[PDB]
Amino acid sequence: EKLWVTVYYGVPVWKEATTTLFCASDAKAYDTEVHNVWATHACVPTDPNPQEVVLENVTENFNMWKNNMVEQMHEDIISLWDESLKPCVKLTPLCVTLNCTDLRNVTNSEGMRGEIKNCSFNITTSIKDKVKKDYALFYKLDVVPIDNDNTSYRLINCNTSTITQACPKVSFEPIPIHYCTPAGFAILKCKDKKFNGTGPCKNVSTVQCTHGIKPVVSTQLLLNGSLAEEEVVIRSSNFTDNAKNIIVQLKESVEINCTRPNNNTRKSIHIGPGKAFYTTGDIIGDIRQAHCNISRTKWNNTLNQIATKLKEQFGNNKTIVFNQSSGGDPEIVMHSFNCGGEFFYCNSTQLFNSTWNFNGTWNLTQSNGTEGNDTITLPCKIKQIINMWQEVGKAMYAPPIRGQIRCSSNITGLILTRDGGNNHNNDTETFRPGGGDMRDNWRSELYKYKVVKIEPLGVAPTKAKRRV
Amino acid sequence: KLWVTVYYGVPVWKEATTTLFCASDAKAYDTEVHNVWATHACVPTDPNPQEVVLENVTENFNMWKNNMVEQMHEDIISLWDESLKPCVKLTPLCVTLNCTDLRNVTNSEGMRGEIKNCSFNITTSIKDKVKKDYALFYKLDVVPIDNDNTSYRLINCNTSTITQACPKVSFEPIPIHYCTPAGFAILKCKDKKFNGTGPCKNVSTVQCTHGIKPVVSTQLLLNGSLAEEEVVIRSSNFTDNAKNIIVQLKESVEINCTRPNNNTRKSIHIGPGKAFYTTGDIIGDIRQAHCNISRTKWNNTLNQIATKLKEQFGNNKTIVFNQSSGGDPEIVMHSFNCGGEFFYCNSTQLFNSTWNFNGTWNLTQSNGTEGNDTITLPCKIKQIINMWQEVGKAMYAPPIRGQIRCSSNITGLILTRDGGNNHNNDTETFRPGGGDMRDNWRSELYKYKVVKIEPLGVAPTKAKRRV
Amino acid sequence: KLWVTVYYGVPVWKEATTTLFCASDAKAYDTEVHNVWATHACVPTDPNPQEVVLENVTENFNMWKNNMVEQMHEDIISLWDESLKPCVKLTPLCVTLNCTDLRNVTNSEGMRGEIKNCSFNITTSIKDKVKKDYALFYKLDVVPIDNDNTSYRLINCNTSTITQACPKVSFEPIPIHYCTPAGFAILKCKDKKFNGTGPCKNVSTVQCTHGIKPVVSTQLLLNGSLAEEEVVIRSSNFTDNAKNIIVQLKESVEINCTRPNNNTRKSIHIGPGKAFYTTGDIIGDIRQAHCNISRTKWNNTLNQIATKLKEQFGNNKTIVFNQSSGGDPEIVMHSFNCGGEFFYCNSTQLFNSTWNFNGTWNLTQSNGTEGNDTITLPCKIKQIINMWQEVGKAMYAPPIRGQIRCSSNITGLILTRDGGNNHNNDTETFRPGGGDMRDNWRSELYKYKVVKIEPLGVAPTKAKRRV
Amino acid sequence: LGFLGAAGSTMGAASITLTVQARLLLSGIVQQQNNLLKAIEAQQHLLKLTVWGIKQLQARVLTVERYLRDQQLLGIWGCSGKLICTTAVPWNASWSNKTLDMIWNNMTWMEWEKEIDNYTGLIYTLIEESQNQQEKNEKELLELD
Amino acid sequence: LGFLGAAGSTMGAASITLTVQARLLLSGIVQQQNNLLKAIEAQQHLLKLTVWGIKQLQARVLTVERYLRDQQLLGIWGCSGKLICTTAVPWNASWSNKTLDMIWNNMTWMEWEKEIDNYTGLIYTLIEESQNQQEKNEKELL
Amino acid sequence: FLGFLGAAGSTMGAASITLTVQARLLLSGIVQQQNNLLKAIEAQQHLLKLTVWGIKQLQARVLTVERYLRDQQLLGIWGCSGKLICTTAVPWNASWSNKTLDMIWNNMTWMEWEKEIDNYTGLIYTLIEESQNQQEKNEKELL
Ligand SMILES: *[C@@H]1O[C@H](CO)[C@@H](O[C@@H]2O[C@H](CO)[C@@H](O[C@@H]3O[C@H](CO[C@H]4O[C@H](CO[C@H]5O[C@H](CO)[C@@H](O)[C@H](O)[C@@H]5O)[C@@H](O)[C@H](O)[C@@H]4O)[C@@H](O)[C@H](O[C@H]4O[C@H](CO)[C@@H](O)[C@H](O)[C@@H]4O[C@H]4O[C@H](CO)[C@@H](O)[C@H](O)[C@@H]4O)[C@@H]3O)[C@H](O)[C@H]2NC(C)=O)[C@H](O)[C@H]1NC(C)=O
Ligand SMILES: *[C@@H]1O[C@H](CO)[C@@H](O[C@@H]2O[C@H](CO)[C@@H](O[C@@H]3O[C@H](CO)[C@@H](O)[C@H](O)[C@@H]3O)[C@H](O)[C@H]2NC(C)=O)[C@H](O)[C@H]1NC(C)=O
Ligand SMILES: *[C@@H]1O[C@H](CO)[C@@H](O[C@@H]2O[C@H](CO)[C@@H](O[C@@H]3O[C@H](CO)[C@@H](O)[C@H](O)[C@@H]3O)[C@H](O)[C@H]2NC(C)=O)[C@H](O)[C@H]1NC(C)=O
Ligand SMILES: *[C@@H]1O[C@H](CO)[C@@H](O[C@@H]2O[C@H](CO)[C@@H](O)[C@H](O)[C@H]2NC(C)=O)[C@H](O)[C@H]1NC(C)=O
Ligand SMILES: *[C@@H]1O[C@H](CO[C@@H]2O[C@@H](C)[C@@H](O)[C@@H](O)[C@@H]2O)[C@@H](O)[C@H](O)[C@H]1NC(C)=O
Repeated sequence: EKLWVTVYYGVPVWKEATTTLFCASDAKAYDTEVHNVWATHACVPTDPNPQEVVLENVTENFNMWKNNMVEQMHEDIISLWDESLKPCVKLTPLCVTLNCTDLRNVTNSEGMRGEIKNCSFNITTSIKDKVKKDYALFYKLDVVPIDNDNTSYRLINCNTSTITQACPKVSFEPIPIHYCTPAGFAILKCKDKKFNGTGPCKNVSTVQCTHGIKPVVSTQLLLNGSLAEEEVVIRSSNFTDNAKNIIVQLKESVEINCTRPNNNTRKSIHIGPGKAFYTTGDIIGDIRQAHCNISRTKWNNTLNQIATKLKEQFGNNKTIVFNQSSGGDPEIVMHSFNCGGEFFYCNSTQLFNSTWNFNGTWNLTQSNGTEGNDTITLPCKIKQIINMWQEVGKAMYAPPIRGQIRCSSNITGLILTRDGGNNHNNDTETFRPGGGDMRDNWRSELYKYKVVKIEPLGVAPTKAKRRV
Repeated sequence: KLWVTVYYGVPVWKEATTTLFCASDAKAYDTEVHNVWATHACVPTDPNPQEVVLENVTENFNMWKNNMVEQMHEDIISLWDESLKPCVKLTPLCVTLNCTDLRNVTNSEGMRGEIKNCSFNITTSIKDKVKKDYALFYKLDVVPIDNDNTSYRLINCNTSTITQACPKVSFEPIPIHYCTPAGFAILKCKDKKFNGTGPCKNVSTVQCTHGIKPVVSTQLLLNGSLAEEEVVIRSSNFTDNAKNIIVQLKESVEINCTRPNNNTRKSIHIGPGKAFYTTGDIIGDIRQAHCNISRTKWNNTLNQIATKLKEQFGNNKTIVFNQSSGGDPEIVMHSFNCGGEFFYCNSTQLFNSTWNFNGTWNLTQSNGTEGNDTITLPCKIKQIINMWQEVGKAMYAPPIRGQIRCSSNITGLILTRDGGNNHNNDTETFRPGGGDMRDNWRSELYKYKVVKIEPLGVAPTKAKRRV
Repeated sequence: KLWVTVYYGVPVWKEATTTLFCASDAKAYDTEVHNVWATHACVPTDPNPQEVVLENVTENFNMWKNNMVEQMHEDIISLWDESLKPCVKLTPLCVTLNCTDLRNVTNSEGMRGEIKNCSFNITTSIKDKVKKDYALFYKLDVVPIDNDNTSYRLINCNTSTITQACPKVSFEPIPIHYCTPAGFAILKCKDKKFNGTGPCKNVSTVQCTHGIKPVVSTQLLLNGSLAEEEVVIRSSNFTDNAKNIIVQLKESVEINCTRPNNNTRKSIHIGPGKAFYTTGDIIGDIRQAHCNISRTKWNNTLNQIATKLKEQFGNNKTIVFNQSSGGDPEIVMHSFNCGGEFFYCNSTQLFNSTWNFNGTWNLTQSNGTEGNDTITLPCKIKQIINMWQEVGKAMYAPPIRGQIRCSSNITGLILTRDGGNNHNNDTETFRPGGGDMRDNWRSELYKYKVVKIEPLGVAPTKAKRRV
Repeated sequence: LGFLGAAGSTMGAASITLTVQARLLLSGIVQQQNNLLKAIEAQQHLLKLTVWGIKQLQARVLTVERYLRDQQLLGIWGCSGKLICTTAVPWNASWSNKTLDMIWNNMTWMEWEKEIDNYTGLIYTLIEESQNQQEKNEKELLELD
Repeated sequence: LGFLGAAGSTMGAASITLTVQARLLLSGIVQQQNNLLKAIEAQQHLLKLTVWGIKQLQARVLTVERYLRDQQLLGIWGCSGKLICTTAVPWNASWSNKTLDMIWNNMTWMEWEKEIDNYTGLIYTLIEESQNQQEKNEKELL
Repeated sequence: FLGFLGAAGSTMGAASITLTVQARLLLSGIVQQQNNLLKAIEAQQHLLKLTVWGIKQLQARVLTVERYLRDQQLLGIWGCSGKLICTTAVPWNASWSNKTLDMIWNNMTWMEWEKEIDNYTGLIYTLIEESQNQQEKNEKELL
């Protein structure tokens, strides 16, 4: 009846912990010397065989709203973008008055009202003796009207920031990134087919490396992210609080065919010593506004699904209403995202214009041929200058991509905001698209994961005793 | 016969020089206030420090040759440089300045022309328009040029490059713990009175220094550590002259300092997103900054310091306390930072006593506040501060909105024994000193020294191996 | 019947690449050279280098594919970038220049504008006043714009940023011992004769490489190493013409080079304290820079090289030394750095020797020791060095006050074989090459190969676990 | 591979046999994989002063720190050997009221150590000092005799 | 000092002499140069920069893990002690069916590893798994 | 008892008992181990990229790791790797400090004793390595 203390190494014991993470992408990304990719340069090789040991009889608690990784990688990609554009040209001298024409010409039907602009000006290069008149092309989104003289204009964030162009060579296609942990640490995977994002997760496994995660950043619509399993799942910090954004992960991928149907010649003006400001030269042929293709029935069926889900969450006897963003910065008002590098601001008014009913939401939509579901086309714009989401400062210019651009993203998620307007005895719940926060677009991928250090040391009583 | 026996973990230490890290308290991070020029990087202070005492130990110390002083000196220099380096350079502002001595002759006002409303022409972010913009400066910031009544510039233009501090970063210093990497230790002298160099009666060890607030102050040591039962005076060579004399006080003297001006901070925008911060105007009446100091407290403190100085320079002595001979405002006029703004206070009142051989001993008493009318310090403001060891790299202090309030505790004095031709007179004179971050570091680090711990040990024993 | 037995400390290596660190012995650091090429970071070298001989070893060597050549290339690039990083950018001096002929016509004066006293307008720290002034420039630095018989600029100003090398930082080469970390080793091929790559029978191993002077030189190799008993030719493929030809000499040829002028070092204040350095004037006659080569010695060496080139391409072929075809200044004319000052020396005299296999005969010396023993290289001077890899990042060399005198050791060549139509003629036309620093380092690191150390091993033995 | 995912199972069955085999699997695997990726990347020289490179360097330090602290502790209490060592330290009555079966067949490892946390420092210190000093004194006495 | 001088010699020649003693000295010398260098530079403080400060720091790292990864291997198969230790794993004739004469008096360590390169990982993993069986036997004895 | 190096003022015998406590803190790095865990920030934002303190702290970590690693390597080269205290076959040459064991273990403190032995420290260490090499050669003779 004598019990002595026995040391056991490698006990299955972990505790909550926050640590450094390191990227691992693909050997193929290194192949072909792509280089321009601003994120795979220092990534280690992804292990071809993943390790996903399953945990049995475990009910680990999870708080995706209090996830370290989210903030960790948020500042990681915030700094990673900064380091990529840090050696690139700072477009400080461009902050000049601009003489801007109609389009370029009146060679006229006419779906454009200033997108070319043809802003001309007098600028000084590294040669600090001669003014150098020239001209470049800018969408109205980048040219703020000044002086109201008629054609006086300046760059949008000259008096609020410093605009740095990306290095033209730099390609902006995200590739899957597998966060991996240093040894002695593990990632716990909440492998339940239905998680509120809060409370205990029963079905649970673990991985030493996260699954592939493209750091796609997009507002309102999550693109090329991750699909939900069997059912659409909605996660919020506090559903009844209006300020809290609403994560909505779709179980169905929806194809969005976005393109820039303008053949563009690109002109590189030299400004400064070896610094070159890349700008559009002209557009070959007719200019057609950028558009995105959305299946009506597929989208309406997804709408029906999320509507039933929000009714289940709130009141199944409530009316659901879908309006567009009240107002504020363009990113939140209209669906914005990068395509082949150029950024498209699509007026997603039609996407959120349908109101359902507790009495309604009874049937789905069935297309009667292709011309029945003629795909909705979204009025899309192009904004070359983007200020950092966190700070108006350090705005980044986007070099124009020559010729034709076309992408085919798969909508895997949605971001919503509930407005607590005076509709108490109305039950009419309105949800407006939200965004503007990279962290929200990461919470939608990191929720299933959780980092825990491993302390493989353990002690327990045993009748055994060390020999004297 | 004996055999070698390898011992491991043996408590043997050798004086060593190694890198140290900062470990501020958890509360400083809890505020979430942006790093105070040197703060977030630090690791959190261990709740209770271990001050294990080393009994039967007589460890010698050398505060004047300690590495840690130099290491921290370099650390504080680099920390300021990294904090103010991303901020805006005020080089575009080096332009001719048109200034009026006072915006209105509201006579009255103590200032003869301190406001100096200076209006200049600066190219904005839009490199097409010159925009005349007014800004307010103190005389210490504008050099009269061209001998014209209104032609002014900035003290450091051709001389040095000005860089403003980022306004979000505050300046309120916070206690810092220097901890050593494991295998290293810090030894703390426990002797109530320490010369700062030589053997220590009682010694202790800490893996982490006590919290030190890296305040930078001249002619004074503010919010600093205190002595025990007796003011202590330390100098590598007391019989030398250039050697600055460190004094650690046993009693803290409160110093209440405030800039009594309600001020609005105009933010002028200069260049692409770089906004320089100045002063829009002063709301209400303009009152010069000052500091309040007890008469009796200061006199009795001088009494104790004068006794200590007679002890260290012959019993029969007469110590005259005088002011700085001359030179840079940093070391001539006592200066410090209050609420992120630099205050230059003419401490001529503090050291204006000739003293008597036997006049000492009778400590003066406070017969009411009318008697002890608190000493008022004529204080100034120098927004442009220069690097102490570097001609270039000057830094601009952004103004602080509203009225600033400060209440530090005097805890130390820096002095310079002049070698005047008065040995027959025996009138020892001790002018205030300063001008060296190291002198401040030596005052707080005298009791600490860092030693590498060598766990490897040798010893003859009858024990032999097993063949 | 046998069991595998774990063996630790087994003599097995494997080719691998790894980080290598510098080591200078800190002799320069004790002298106080103020950090030259980052000498304050090199760890002191081992007093005694160890070169254990690897008997009965035939290790294959591949100098062309060696990682060290590229690791060093990038590290040296980083060094030259770090040196200019805190230095003064010369963006405002990219302006128009009003220039004279040399200095005056009160002059025989073979120079035809190599001083071109250029004057101009500039904006100093005071960004409101122009300041006309004159500084001196060699023609290589200034390109004329518009050719109105006047108006000049700088060669790379419009297309490239220039950064003036800091004067405090010397550019004198110092020996470097690229040392491998533990667990790795450098193999040293000690054969008296090599072909660049190939099996080596005389092999040794070193913990650090031998001291290396990272000198950037074109068409020549200075202060380098010497071959053993015979001039050695090395090339990845001598049979192809595009690849360069590395030659290493067995003896050293002294190269007495000096700028015979007393130069006043004027400094122009540009912007906030940033002083652009130039030449005030040249006291005395403007003697053109020149280099001294022994005529006999250089011929004897050129005949040795010729005989080796004959051996490579058959006795039938005759060796022709034609001058550089053309291209960038460093390729067309031999160019190096003397005492922190960059030279540019015409190499036509050195490469104007045609050798017929029938007439090879013997070596030509001179009983007379007076006259015809000096080959004076007409050297011009260029300060604005273009980057060798990228159009941008050009550097500016400040002038060195007084006469700069140096004396290197010609220790090899960089050559280019051309695909001439004289192949039927059977003549090998060899021309000086350059412009690639990697070839400069291949001339040193050829004898070294990096291999990791794997002490882990397995071996069947009759021994079994003592269970 | 071999990650200990048997936290749900109590020390009653897994600790006796299954965990030790899995623990040896994990130790060999977390050594093989980490250093394999390291060697490959080091030869590639892709590792640099880049943001991600300083994250990898920081993690390389953490792995070393964790492994070394663990091994140190083990060696500082004599258990430089395998994962299972029996000390001569008795089980204090202050932590008890649980039968051998409770502790083993009824308490999962995670649940068990979560009640000992208030005593982890005391148990670890009283193990290293007791057995190690006593065994040193014994070795010295045997060598003397 | 004490570098692989006997690498040209055969497995047995090298083993009976330098591998057992000189290599032990070589590990000690590796420590001696590190002990002297890592101390003296610690008395400089001009080190620990970037341009060469990172280079030396990375090298020091690489040494650290490159040594630990071998200590770990020794720990996983229990041979954390003597550099030379035998195993209960029988040498399968499939791995190089050659006599001990051809193994030791003929093959040298450098050419030996090349033939066993396919076996290396296989054997290393077999040694640790055999150790697990021995550890289970030790539990039975306990 | 004593938290740290209390036995510094104590003699050879008294300091032997607390050796384990002084050897645990060699690589324990308790102050550095926890990063900004209370605020849930790793390494204070990964050392704020490479801030001045970031560098200092990272460098302090490698020194704790290499210093312990080197000590353990020394223990390993002379055999008694795991054992904190180990006998050696090296006879104690009587030349190094002719003192009786009583004066050493009862009067001389460890700190004061390792000023005498400093002269012969490297000599002694190499003697231990050669004695281990002699032991290995004797084992080969037995085989
Ligand atoms: C900080 O603290 C200091 C210390 O308290 C404060 O300053 C002090 O102020 C005191 C006066 O209030 C002053 O005391 C005067 O000292 C003068 C000189 O002191 C020396 O000499 C006297 C006399 O010794 C003589 O005789 C011997 C032989 O026996 C000779 O060897 C000597 O050389 C002398 O010749 C000693 O007593 C002292 O100890 C010193 O050695 C004295 O002259 C003076 O006496 C009177 O005359 C003064 C005018 O000459 C007059 O100002 C003073 O008030 C005295 O007046 C007398 O008469 C009136 C009217 O009857 C009566 O009311 C008085 O009470 C008094 O009897 C004093 O003795 C201290 O020397 C002085 N100390 C210092 C360091 O300065 C200071 O205020 C305080 N500051 C603050 C802000 O609180
Ligand atoms: C937690 O994990 C369990 C186990 O995977 C999940 O239960 C599984 O649920 C699926 C359906 O959702 C079951 O599939 C069904 O299998 C039966 C035969 O077993 C078949 O007749 C059906 O047609 C269907 O294929 C599956 O069997 C079932 N597994 C078990 C072991 O019961 C559970 O859904 C998970 N819960 C959460 C919240 O993630
Ligand atoms: C440097 O000089 C060496 C010779 O010292 C050159 O190496 C030799 O090159 C030949 C052909 O390139 C190699 O091939 C040989 O071909 C015959 C064909 O019958 C074959 O029988 C030989 O046994 C051999 O395969 C030869 O292996 C190679 N080495 C030797 C020792 O001859 C080398 O090409 C020159 N250049 C460089 C860069 O090394
Ligand atoms: C998701 O479901 C879980 C489980 O029902 C919810 O967690 C519970 O919250 C209620 C309070 O609202 C508690 O009374 C229960 O004890 C909790 N259960 C457990 C053990 O987690 C969770 O709040 C739901 N979250 C959302 C977003 O709806
Ligand atoms: C070189 O080529 C020779 C061809 O005949 C030669 O033609 C000329 C060059 C004459 O001057 C004479 O050398 C020969 O008649 C071959 O005969 C010869 O073998 C080839 N190789 C050598 C070793 O020279």
